[PDB]
Parts: sequence; structure tokens; C-alpha cells
Amino acid sequence: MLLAHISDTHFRSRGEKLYGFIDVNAANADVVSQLNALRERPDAVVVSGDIVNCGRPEEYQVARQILGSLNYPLYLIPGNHDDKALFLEYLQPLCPQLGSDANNMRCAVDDFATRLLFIDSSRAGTSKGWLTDETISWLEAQLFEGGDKPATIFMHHPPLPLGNAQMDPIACENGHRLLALVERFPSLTRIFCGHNHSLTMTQYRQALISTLPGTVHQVPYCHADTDPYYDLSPASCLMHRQVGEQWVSYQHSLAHYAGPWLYDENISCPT
Amino acid sequence: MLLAHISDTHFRSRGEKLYGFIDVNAANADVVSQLNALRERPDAVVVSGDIVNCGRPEEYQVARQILGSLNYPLYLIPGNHDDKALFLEYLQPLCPQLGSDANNMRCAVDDFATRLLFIDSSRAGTSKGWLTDETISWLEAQLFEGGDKPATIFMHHPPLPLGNAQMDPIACENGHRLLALVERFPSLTRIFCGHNHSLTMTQYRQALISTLPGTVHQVPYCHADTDPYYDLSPASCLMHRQVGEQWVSYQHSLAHYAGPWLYDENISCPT
Amino acid sequence: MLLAHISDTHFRSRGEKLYGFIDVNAANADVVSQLNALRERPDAVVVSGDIVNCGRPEEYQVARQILGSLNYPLYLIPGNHDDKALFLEYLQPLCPQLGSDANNMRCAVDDFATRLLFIDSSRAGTSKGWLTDETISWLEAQLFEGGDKPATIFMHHPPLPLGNAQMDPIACENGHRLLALVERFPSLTRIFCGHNHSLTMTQYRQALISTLPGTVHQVPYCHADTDPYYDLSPASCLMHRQVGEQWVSYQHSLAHYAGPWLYDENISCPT
Amino acid sequence: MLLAHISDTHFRSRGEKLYGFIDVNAANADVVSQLNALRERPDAVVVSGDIVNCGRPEEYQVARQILGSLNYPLYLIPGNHDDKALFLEYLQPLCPQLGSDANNMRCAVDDFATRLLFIDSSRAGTSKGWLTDETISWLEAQLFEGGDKPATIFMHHPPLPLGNAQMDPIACENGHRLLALVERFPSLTRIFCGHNHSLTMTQYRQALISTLPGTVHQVPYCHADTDPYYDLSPASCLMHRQVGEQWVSYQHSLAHYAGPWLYDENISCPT
Amino acid sequence: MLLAHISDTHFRSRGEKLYGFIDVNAANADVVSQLNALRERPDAVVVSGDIVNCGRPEEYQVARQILGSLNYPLYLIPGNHDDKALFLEYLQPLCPQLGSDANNMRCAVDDFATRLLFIDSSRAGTSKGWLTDETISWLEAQLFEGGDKPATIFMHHPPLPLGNAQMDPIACENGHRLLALVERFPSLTRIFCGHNHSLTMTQYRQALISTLPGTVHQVPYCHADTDPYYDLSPASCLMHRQVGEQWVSYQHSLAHYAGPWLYDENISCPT
Amino acid sequence: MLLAHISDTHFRSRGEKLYGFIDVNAANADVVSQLNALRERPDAVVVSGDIVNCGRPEEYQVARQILGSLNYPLYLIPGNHDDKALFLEYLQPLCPQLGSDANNMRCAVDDFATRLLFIDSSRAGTSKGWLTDETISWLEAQLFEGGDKPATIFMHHPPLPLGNAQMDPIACENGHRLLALVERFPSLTRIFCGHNHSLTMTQYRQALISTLPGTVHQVPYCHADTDPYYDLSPASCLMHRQVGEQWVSYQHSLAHYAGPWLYDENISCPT
Ligand SMILES: [Fe+2]
Ligand SMILES: [Fe+2]
Ligand SMILES: [Fe+2]
Ligand SMILES: [Fe+2]
Ligand SMILES: [Fe+2]
Ligand SMILES: [Fe+2]
Ligand SMILES: [Fe+2]
Ligand SMILES: [Fe+2]
Ligand SMILES: [Fe+2]
Ligand SMILES: [Fe+2]
Ligand SMILES: [Fe+2]
Ligand SMILES: [Fe+2]
Repeated sequence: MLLAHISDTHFRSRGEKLYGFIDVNAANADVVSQLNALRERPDAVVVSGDIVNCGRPEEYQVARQILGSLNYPLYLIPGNHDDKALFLEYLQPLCPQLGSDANNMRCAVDDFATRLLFIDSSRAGTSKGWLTDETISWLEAQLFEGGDKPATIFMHHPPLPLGNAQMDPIACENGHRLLALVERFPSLTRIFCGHNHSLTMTQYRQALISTLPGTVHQVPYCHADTDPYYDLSPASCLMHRQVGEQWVSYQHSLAHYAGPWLYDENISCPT
Repeated sequence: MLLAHISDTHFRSRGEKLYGFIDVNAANADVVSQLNALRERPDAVVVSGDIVNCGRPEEYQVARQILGSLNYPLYLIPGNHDDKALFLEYLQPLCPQLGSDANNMRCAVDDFATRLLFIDSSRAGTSKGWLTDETISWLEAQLFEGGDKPATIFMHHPPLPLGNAQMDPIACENGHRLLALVERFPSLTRIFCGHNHSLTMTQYRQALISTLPGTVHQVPYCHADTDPYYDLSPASCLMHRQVGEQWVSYQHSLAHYAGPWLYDENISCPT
Repeated sequence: MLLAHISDTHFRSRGEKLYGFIDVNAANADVVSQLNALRERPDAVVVSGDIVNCGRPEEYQVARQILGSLNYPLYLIPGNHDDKALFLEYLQPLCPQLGSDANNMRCAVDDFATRLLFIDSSRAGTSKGWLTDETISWLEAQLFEGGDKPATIFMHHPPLPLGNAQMDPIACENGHRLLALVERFPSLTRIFCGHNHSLTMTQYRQALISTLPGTVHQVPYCHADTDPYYDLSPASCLMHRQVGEQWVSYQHSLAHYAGPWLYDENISCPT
Repeated sequence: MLLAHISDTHFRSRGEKLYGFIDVNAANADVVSQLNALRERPDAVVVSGDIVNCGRPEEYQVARQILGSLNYPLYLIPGNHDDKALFLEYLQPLCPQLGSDANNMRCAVDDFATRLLFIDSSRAGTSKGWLTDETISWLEAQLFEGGDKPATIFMHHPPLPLGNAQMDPIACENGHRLLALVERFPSLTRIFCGHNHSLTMTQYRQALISTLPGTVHQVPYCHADTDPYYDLSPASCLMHRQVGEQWVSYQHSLAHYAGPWLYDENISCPT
Repeated sequence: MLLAHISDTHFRSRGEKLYGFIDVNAANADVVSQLNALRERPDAVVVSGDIVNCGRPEEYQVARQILGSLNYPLYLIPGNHDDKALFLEYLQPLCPQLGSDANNMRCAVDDFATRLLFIDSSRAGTSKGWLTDETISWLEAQLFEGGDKPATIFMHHPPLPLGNAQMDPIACENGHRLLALVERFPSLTRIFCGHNHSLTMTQYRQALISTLPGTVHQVPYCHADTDPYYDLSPASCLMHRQVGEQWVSYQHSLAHYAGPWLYDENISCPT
Repeated sequence: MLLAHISDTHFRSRGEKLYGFIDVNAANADVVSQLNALRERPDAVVVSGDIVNCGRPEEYQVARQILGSLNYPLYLIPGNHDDKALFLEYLQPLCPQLGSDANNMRCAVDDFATRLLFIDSSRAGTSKGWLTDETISWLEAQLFEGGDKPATIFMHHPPLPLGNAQMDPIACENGHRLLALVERFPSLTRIFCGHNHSLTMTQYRQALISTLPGTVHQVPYCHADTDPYYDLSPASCLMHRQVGEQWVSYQHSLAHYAGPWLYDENISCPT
């Protein structure tokens, strides 16, 4: 298993920029060509929510074209900036197992040594996340029938407060429901999230829980300052690789930088 | 607790650049001024190893001046690029609790809600890591005598293979002995490492185990390619914060990037 | 009083760039978010003319949206690239006291310790400036009733030749009319202008007279070369602050640069 | 008359960078080659002070070599970072009219339509400015014996507070004594200063009074915040030109930027 | 004779980017303003094929506007990405001597000391080039009546394999036909081509044969790797100048870089 | 045969930058690591002259270390910036076939399908080139005794004027003597040169004759302007490859640029 994992693409309509100046459509198209160009090709690409910025039809048309140009199977979940019905209408052909019901979008993937669980934490009419009882019970059934086989969950909102003054009040509001599931099921070992536009990681029992950077703009972590900042600090994604018994996640830079060069011992320490 | 955690500074001697062209001394002096300029000030800075590039006295002179200009308590550990005796001679004044024996540099910090354990995984005459008999024993003594207070270890070499073709053969050779400590001691929940010049994370039992980016040059993760690559992809560090019961780690960019601006709902979705 | 003062925005229609390659709409939207993000928030924003590039309705629609997204009261005046009638139609809702008559756009602001006088130097069918007799007589009435209270004038065209070979032939053609007013009224102490895309300052009696940089492209000052150059040298604006009895103007960079860091005496002069 | 006016070069010793990371010696050598490359050649270059960073002989050796490679007559004055005796020893050969007494470095230039007056506002053992009894007196003698020929003063410290929270407490402490000279002497119409690393301008009676940007690092203007910030925002200098009766100052960018291109009416507004 | 020679502009429709992220329309408009701004003004501009990217009408509308804004006579030829009929419909007014027949576009220019021969190597329904027999016989007539006067050919596809693994299989397929002409006619001394997005030169008898860089994106030369790479390495064009008996070609950078400065012997070798 | 061909490295002494600001030593060390990192490895690297800037021993010490870290056989020749005796003392160990006589440094390489001839066109006490009586004779001996095997010459100075106003007066003064050799010897088909810091090419009989860009700073081509300009436009080198019967030269960028990505037909022309 090799997965490329991006999020918070924030697509705008054709010929619009985010906030009028951040060319998200071009930046994401660059990211898509970067992923198509990888030497070690992933089995699939995950996009963990906030696919579009305003939940508008014309933004989904752009998303559908640019994400549709990935030469990979996709697993897509919504974020709070998404519109559940339009998300399903435009993006379900790219990710068929989302289903038919915009209020119950989720699926399990059983192709790999670790099972993948994709869920919808977005709630209409708010930025905060919410796990519906049907999501929690579907998750219980998945984890129970899964038995010993390890599981990872992908969702948009982090299920616990991470100390980020801007992002915490809009985390998953009833994230305790997922925490309770990691306590029940030792099989559940990874939860990956978007929303925060930041690589921030923590551990609850046997679960590693991490948020991801955005593909374009980032949000700095502040503990005591509430100003809604964003910046254009370097974009990245997470590659997830099954390495024997270990699920390993590594950061893959989406920036354009100098290098690589080859290490040479004589050049390292001249005599 | 707030810790700034940097790694793999690779200082060179006063007039010199790494490989002749990468100005590590200037890049690290910038990092140091960035850390002194933070609005949310850390309690301490951790430098997890490969402090100098060649193990030479003149590189340690530069490291002592530049790391000495941090306005923070420091916790310093060696990497394989370091020389134990010189590391002690030059850097112990910046981290007195290392001790007096260059063969047994270790310390436990008990000031915070989580116990911090700093060890030397470097071995003279090789790039691979090794945990001495004394280290393994001292580590076990800290955990055994430490009750239910959680512990995090800082060491230079990853204690397990991560699938990185360049970096795996030179991980901690008897790292499985530390993995046996995570199995027996549920209070051991974090292991942070340098060596890899890459953010790569995994979970083993309750332990989250992560390598860090370097402050200057990075090494990309390849699964099959053993070509010794490095590049100048964006540098960053890890901030570690205690957030109630949670140890949270977030990536702090050390690059210079546009921003920040403030989010405005009307600019986000114009009508 | 704190004023942020920008000019020569040169807005184009949606999806056009200036000259086909300078993204003025994105650059100005960046500037607008920068101004919204200021820690020391101005009382108002002044835009001293050449709001649009071609005087076209679709350019005013873009200007109205982007300038309308400033979280500040605005004072707007036209430049030669503007169309007086369309300027009034689209931008008067953003600056109500311009009035109702496109040929007599001007206003006085009496909110601060120094009174602010906004005038229209643009003339239909030419690049040169012109002060109509109704503007001059309105100015005489304003300065006479103002008495001892200091006054600053904002206009698009500089009222005297500044030695700039490109810009001088298209300065205010009858600028002597304003010069004559500074001679009559010792109360008149600042005249700020756009047009030149350059920070160029001079003094006539008690008046400081300055042109401003553009928000996007600049024009270099040449004394003896007549080629109509423009470049993308660094953009800035002027902040105007009342400091006791002093009106002070300082340059605020609109570029994205490294820093800030904090000054430290030990780092400044190592021993 | 054409003068290029730079300020606050802050040279370091031969192998050294400012704060360990800002290459002032290289940045200043670039500035020097830019000045030698101008098509419109100045009659003289003014360096208004803080020539070196630490007042050390080896910094003056670098300053003498780099400033000595200007193909222009120089007018040099000290700042608080300078050492008077060493400034005289090393730099008087580049500006012979400074004199022979390191405690009374002053000169009047009478070659142009405006008299130029160069003074030392620096005081040993402090960052604030001070006008010695002898300086104030000599300044008054120049103005009193100078009739109706206009005068401009170059000095390092601003003679009045500008509202800059970082820089105001370290302005010229008895600067009001120079303000008394502008009140009594209408021929005194320009005062130009370093110290602030910022273009900030004000008018007092007939005098335009301005601080300059540095050639390398800048200090932002804050009204309330006293945190000692500096940044690497775009560097520039001031060109001073005599244009008939007008002394005109314009900002000349020292950055490397795209351009110039030529304005074309058809490219500006396509049909 | 001075010719500016660009190629492979790859224009897209209004508001589209190449591959969704490379702003070719803006980049080419920059190039056009750079060419308009040249101090040594060319007699004509040559564009050697792949004017548009997809052969679509809306792309030709953009090409026609941007190339139409060059203040020079143009010589335009098609490449494989072009559509012969639409090329003629939109671009023939910019280059009248292309003619009236989209299948037989070619012309001779006899204005200079060397005659210029523009031909169409593009073939409908393929990327490979093809020289029709009517092109070869027209060329024979041109070279025969030309006699002793030297000749240069401009065509899109290189007439021989250059060892480029990506580009060779799509060179001119029957390029031997042109090679046979250089063997017959010692008068034929230059053949310039687009297609390769790379400055690559060779010699066959008395003919210098060269491909050109693109105005925007480039393609790296690989000998043994077949992956269809492109990059944004620096763009340039070729200036062709008649220097007495010599046709000389020099590379003119279209990038924005630091400089120029003037060489000074004292600054070069300090003493 | 694959040759990497660089030129005009202009090394400075250990702590020094070219003109005080261009870090040639670092830029060349980067070039060297780029060359060692190529996937398609050259058989040899050619350095066509102006190896050091000032002809000083300490510059040769740097050149020997940096050029000595190339993992390739080297062919080195002098330029006018070089000192013959010191060039031999320091660099002959890197290119033993230069010989033992600093006045007659020449060698023929016969390893490949094309004979390579390396000569010294530099003359002590001038910037112009000169072919010694012995060189011309030895060159003729190589060609006369060499039969129908093709030959390429590497020399520092162009053997003919190229129309470059700065560089033409300092070309090879008796270069016409080498032109006489191309006339008599059809096997002589390539002459490659440094000196110009510009890719400029021409053909004389069967010989393709080209100058190279420098590895660091470039000199623009001007026809009328003699002002001694240099700039930091993109650096590159020439790769020379034997492709069957064809000697092919391609430009290899030494800049750091975005890319590469992979061409995709669907991303190229979306529907
Ligand atoms: Fe988001
Ligand atoms: Fe979100
Ligand atoms: Fe390391
Ligand atoms: Fe290491
Ligand atoms: Fe304007
Ligand atoms: Fe204007
Ligand atoms: Fe200063
Ligand atoms: Fe100062
Ligand atoms: Fe092409
Ligand atoms: Fe092509
Ligand atoms: Fe050279
Ligand atoms: Fe040379």
C-alpha cells in the first residue's frame, strides 16, 4: 500500500482566485501533475475534505476536472466548506463508493493490509464537525467485523482539541464519540484529518491522530492568539506506506526547491 | 510545556559552507533568531543531533557560538556526525546535565507533566545507531521507577526501520531493544529522532515515533532507490506542547513565506 | 489619525492582466488583505487616483468589489486613467461625499487635527492634470474658513515639475494655481499625489509635496531619458500619522520579505 | 547637483555576517556596483552613518575597501554604531574634509546651488543622538553667514520624535536645539537622517525632514510596540537632485526586480 | 539584419493556463513586451511553430492579440500543435506572405544578405514532421535561383535525430529530404527549428542546424529515458545577426535576473 | 561520448566573493555537485578557461579543491584571467596531459569517434587571444596526420569577431590563422570557446563555432554599446554527445527551476 494524501484544496470557480489573490486552481493543478509524475506511484490518492471553498456548483466543476485528471483511484471526503449534495452530484463519479445518499457518505476499503474507513464529519450550517450516530454505529460494525486487522479512519475534522486557538473551537464537536471507539477497538490505530492546514500530531491510546497541511494556503498554530490567520508557508502532502507491520507516514514537499544532489564523503569533509 | 525541537544542524567551520555551497552556518543563525523572536516562547529548545558535520573542533566553536545565542535552556544530543569527546568539551557548558563522561551522555528532565529522556544513540566509527548496555538499562530504570507519568525519549537514530532505502540500513541497529521497552512500559508514548532529515511518523503500541526535518538540507524518502540524495526542500521544526493530557506536536516552518493575512468571510465567498 | 494611503491601483476587468502579464487584480487584492490584517488599524484608506486602467465599466466592477472589501472608510479620487462619470457611478457608494456631480468631485474631511482636502485634477481627453477654477475657489473657501488649523490636499497629479523626463510633461499643467495657494495659506502644509508611481518628495515654502509609489507596477525616475518605462520594483504605500503637532508619513512595504527578527546585542556583536 | 544618498550600511568584519546570517558585506558591495553602474551619474555619494556594526577596526577595513571602490566623491558621517577615532583613522582618507579631530567631524560643501552641511550626532556610550555645543554653534555660523542660499543638513539621528516606538527614545536628545535653528533660519529647508532604517518624512516650518531606509536590513515603524524588530524588506536609497529652485528627493530601489518594459497604448487597453 | 527568433509559444484560450498551472498567455505577453523594449531593435520577429497548444479557435484569438501587439513584422510558421486552416485564418493577417492555401504555407524573404526560407513541416493527425514533395521542390527552385547568396531555412521539426529519447521519435520523419538538399546546395548554411524546447545544435556539411528553447516551458534532453518530461527551466530566444559575412546567433535570456553591473578592475581584483 | 562542458568559473580565494558580492565559489561547488549527480554520466568534464579570476595562488587552491571534487576525468585550459605557471602548478595534477611546460599546454584526446584538441589561446599581459607559432603548427600536425577522423578544438578565445562590442576587440587576435586551418582541413568541424559568457554560435565552412555561457555570471551581447556589462542571468553548460555520425551539443541548465512534470494528453487539452 502506498497512498498519497492531500487535503483542503479549496477550489474556486474558473478564473477566480482564493481571496482574490491565491491561485488555488493553478496551485492544485500543479499538485496534480506532481502526483502524476511520482517515480514511486501510489495505489490511490486521498483528499480529506474542503474540496471547494464556497460550496458552489462552478467550484465543483473545476474540482471535478482537476481531480479527474489524477491518474489514480480517488477517495474523497467532504469538509465544512463543501456542500454535501453538490459534492455527491459532481464528485461521486470520481469516488463511486461514496454512495447515493449525500447525508450518509462513507466507505470502507479492504484492498490493503490495513483497512481504510472514510467518513463525513461535516455538518450543514456550521464550521464545527459532527459525527452522527449512524456514522458511529457504521464504524462500530466495521471495527467489530474487522477483528484483528488494523484500521485507519479518514475524516475532515480532528476528533480532539489540539491547543490551536483558531482551530479548536471548530474541531469535531462530539469528537469524544470517536475517542470512545479507539478505547473499545485496539485495532483502530490511525486517524487522519484535514481542517487545520497544518501538520499536527498526537496519540490517544494506540491511535496516532494527525491533521494535514493544505495543498495551497496554511494556517499557523497559535495557542493564545485568536486572529484568523492564514499564510502561504510551504505546501505538502502525506504519503502513507505499509512497511511490514508498520503504517508509516512521511511528508512529501509540494514546493519547488533546489536539488536533489548526491552525497559525497570527500565533498562533505574536505581534507 | 512548550518545546522547540530542531535537528541536524550540521554546522561547518567558520569560513565554510556544507558541500561548498549550502550556507548551514547562516541558515542556522537565521533559525536561531527565528526561535528567539517567537511570540509564544518555548520553555526549552531540543537539538536532536548531527550538530556538526565533520566532528571537527572548529565546527563545534561555531555551534557553541550560534546555539549559545539561543535565549533558552538547551537539550543537546549527538548524532553519528558528532564526535563524543568534542561534543562534551564544547557543548556541555550549554547543556550541563549531559554529565562528564563523553561515553555516557544521558539526562532525564522532570520539570514538566511528561518526563523527557535524552540519550546518545551514536556509535564511534559507524553511521548506524547503537544503544549501549548502560543506556538500555538506564532507560528501563527511568520507566520502571517512573510509575504512570508519561515519558518521551529523544534520540538521534530511529529505533525501527521506516522503509526509507537510504536511511533504514543506518537506523539504530539494536533499536528492537527499545521497542521491547515500549511493549513493557505503557508510560512510554513518544520517541522523537533526527537522522532522517524528513518528517516521518509511525505508531508502535502506545508510542508515537517520529523523525524530524533538518534545519537546513533535507533527505527525500525513497523506498527502492539507494542513491544518497539530499535537497533544499523547506526546513521546519517541531513544536511540542502539553495540552491537558495530550502531548501535541506541530510543524513550524522555518522558511520565509508570504503572509499571514486575516480570513474575512466576504473576501472568501464574494457575491 | 492614522491613514493608509495607496494609489494607482490600475484595476483591469475580471480575468485580464495589465499589459497581459501583470496581475494587478490579484496584486491589489493581496494589498487589500494586507491592509485588513494591519495590527495598528488605520482610521481610513486613501486611494489617490488611477483606480482603473482603461476607464471601462468592467474594470470599475472589479475595483468596486476589491476596494469594497477593505474594512475601512475610503477616500477615493480619480486620475487620468479614470472616467469621471463611471468613477462616480461605481465608486461613489464607497466614498459618498464625492457627491453627485462627476465634474465637481471633491470633499473636505474635518474629523482629525488636520483637515483633509480631496480634489480631482484629472481632465477628460488628456494625461495632463488640470485644476479648474471651481476647484481653486472651493479650495480658497476651505483654506480661508479653516484658519489656523493645518490642511493637507490629496490630488492625483503633482502640481510642479519634479525633473522626471517621462512624468513632467504630464504633471498638473496649471499647477502654479495650487503653488499660489500654498503662498497665500501657511495653513496648507502637505500635498500628496499619485501619477508618478514613485516616492518623490519636495518642499515649497511650508508645504511638503510628495508623490506615491503604485500598489503594483512602478515607474523609474529618469532625468534625461524619455522612454516610457515601467517596472515591477517593490510596491509600497504611505502611512500618515498625526504625532502631536507633526504630520508624519512613513513607507509601509507591500512586498513579501523575510522577517522580522528581534535585535539581540550578543548576536549583533559576538565576543 | 545629483547626490546618491545611502545610509546604515552596518559593515561587519571580513568573514562575518550581520547576526550571523545577513550578508551585509555582499549586499553593500552589490549596492556599490549598482551605484557605479548608474547611467545618470551622481556628483557625490552620501553615507549618512552606522557605517560599521560594532565599531571594530576590522569592520572599518571592509568599509574602506567597499566604500573605497565607489567611483564618486564621498561624504561620510558617523552613527551610534561607529567609533569616532576609528571612523576618522580609516574613513577620513575617503572624506578628507571631515578634518583631523575625531570629536569635531563636520564639513560644509559649497559646490552646488544648495549648501550641504554634514554633522556628527553620535555620542560615545549611548544610542541617543547629541549635538555638541560646538556643532550647534557651527551650524548657526553656517546659516547666519550663509545669507539666502538654501541649506540642507545631513546627520545620523532624527532631530525630533517621529512616533516610532522603537526609534523615538534614541533620537537626537537635544534635537529641539536644531528645530530652533530651522525657526530662526528660513534658508534651512532639508534635514536628512539615518538611524531609523525607514523612509519616514515630516515638515517643520520650511524644513522637510526625512529618515532613510538602510542599504540592507530595515526596521518597521510601530507606534505602540517596543519589541526591537528588524526585517529584510526591500532596500533603497534616496537620490537628491537640484531641479531649478527645487530640491527633489526620489527613492531608488536597490532590489533586483523584473523590468523595465516600455508602455504601449495598444497593449495597455486592447480592443 | 537583426532577427529575434522565438518559438513554441503554446498559447491557450483566455483565462486558461497550460496544464492548468503554467500561465503561457501571461508569460508570452511578458516576452512580447520584452521584445518591444529591446534597445537594439530587430528588423523582424520569427515564431517557429506551436503557436497554440490545442489548435482551437479561441487559442488563435489570444495568439493573434498578443503576437499582434509586437511592434515588428512577423514571420510565423506552424508546428504539430497548430491547425493549418485556423492558423491561416487568424495569423495570416500578421504574416501576409504565408498565402491563401493552408496546405502550402511557405515564403521566401529576400530583404537581407542571406535569404530566409519559411516552411511548414507539420502534418495533420500526427506529432511527427513531414516535408511534402511540393515543399522540397519549391525549396529546390528557391536554392537554385538563389545561386551564391546564402540561405537559411526555418521549420518546426528538426530534420535529423538529435539523440533526444523523447523528441527523436517525433522529429521530421523524412528529414533526409532536407539533408539531401544541404548536400546539393552549399548555399544552404542554417536550419533553425522549434519542437524540441531546448537549445540543441549540430552541423551537417556546411549547415548549422539548431533547435530553440520555448518561450515558456522547456523539455530536458535525455538520451535513454523516454518519460515525457517538461519543466520551467529558464526561457530564452535566439537573436540572429548578420555580421559581415557571418550569420551569428546568440541566446537572449527572457528570464528576469539581477544586473547588469559594470566591470571595474579594482573591484575585480582588490589589492 | 558524452562531455559536460563548463567555462569561466572565475574562482576567488577562500573567503572572497567575485566583485564582493557574487559567490562564485559556492555557485561553482553547486555546479560540481550537479554534475556529479547527473543520471546520464559524462565521460569527461571540459573546463574551457578563466578558471580563476585574478591569477592568484589562493584562487587556484580553491579551484583545485572544487574542480578536484568532480568524479570525472578533467580537461582544463587557461583563459586570460589565468596565470600560466600557477595554472600548471595547481591544475596539471587534475589534467596530467597538459604537460610540463606552462608555455605550451596542449593535448589531443583520441579515445572517442571525434578527436578532441585542447589549446591555450591566453597571452600574458593582455586580454586578447593569441595562437603561438607552436600551437598553430601542432594544430595543423594533428589535422594533417589525422586523416578523415573529425576533430573538435577547445580554446578560450573565439577565433573570429562575433559582432559583440564588448568582446570582439579581445577575441583571438590571429584567429584568422585558425580559420585558414578550417579552410584547408574538412575534418575540423567544431570549435568551442569561453571568454564571451554567452551562448553565441556561427558556422565557417564545415566548422560550427560556438562560445559558452559562464557557470556563474554572464555578459550580454551588445552590438554598439561598449560599456563593460555583466549580469546574473541563468547559468548553463553545454553537453556534447556523439550521436552516430553527428556531434550534438545541448544546453543543460544549471539553475534551480520548478519541474519536471509529465506530459498528459488529457491535461494538455481538456474537453
Ligand atoms: Fe480548509
Ligand atoms: Fe475545514
Ligand atoms: Fe544528519
Ligand atoms: Fe545522522
Ligand atoms: Fe498611474
Ligand atoms: Fe496617472
Ligand atoms: Fe543603523
Ligand atoms: Fe543608528
Ligand atoms: Fe512545442
Ligand atoms: Fe512541436
Ligand atoms: Fe571569463
Ligand atoms: Fe576571458
